Amino acid sequence: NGKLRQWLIDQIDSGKYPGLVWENEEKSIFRIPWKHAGKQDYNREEDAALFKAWALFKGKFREGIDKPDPPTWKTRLRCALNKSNDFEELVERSQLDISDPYKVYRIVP
Amino acid sequence: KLRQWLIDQIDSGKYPGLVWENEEKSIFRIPWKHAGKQDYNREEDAALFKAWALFKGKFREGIDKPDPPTWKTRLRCALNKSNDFEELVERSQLDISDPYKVYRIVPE
DNA sequence: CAACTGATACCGAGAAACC
DNA sequence: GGTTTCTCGGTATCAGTTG
Repeated sequence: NGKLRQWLIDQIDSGKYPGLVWENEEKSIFRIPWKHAGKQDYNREEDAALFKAWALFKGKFREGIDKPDPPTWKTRLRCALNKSNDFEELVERSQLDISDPYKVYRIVP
Repeated sequence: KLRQWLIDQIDSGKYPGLVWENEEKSIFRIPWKHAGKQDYNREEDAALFKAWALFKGKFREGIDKPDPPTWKTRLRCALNKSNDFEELVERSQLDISDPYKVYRIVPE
């Protein structure tokens, strides 16, 4: 019934979203971009693409029918990451105060 | 069946918001509020979930710890899973203060 | 006031569980 | 064979903070 682990793994492996990059060869720690939507370094298309992808994969957002709202997509992906036991962030490696802000996550068996 | 239990609950008039929509006593409203933290009293009908927990013995008053959330869970699942109740989803009102959803009892 | 956030409440859909 | 309750994997809100 789980659909987040495989989806995220395929998303990183696709190499489609810049920033979504494996940090080791063992496929168990990965970086995920995390930029504020209000800042000037923010690009609506690139930085909000993964959250929108998760939103429309699970069928929450339907392009053309629903009014878009990237903040809620970000919150969906965030809450799914905190809640699911398959991912846990390494908060010491997650630098959220640089020109690029990212988050480091680690996968369990 | 919870059909007769809930019919008696609406008929009792004890629960605010638990009221029939018609004279035939077939369609009714049930309040549906989101709780706070320990704030389960904003829910106009938390006593209904308490009463369901007491009826099936899922909570012994003074012997078990109160858990309003799973009481509400139990009530909602038993409602939408029962063939005796159909939701009038085109009538339910979750977007308003004093929020409620409308159900219809079916004879069989 | 947008955007964001951890913690808690919530939800549907089976899978037991019970009568 | 027929009515509820238990699990699970996420989702949405509570009650705020950040910028």
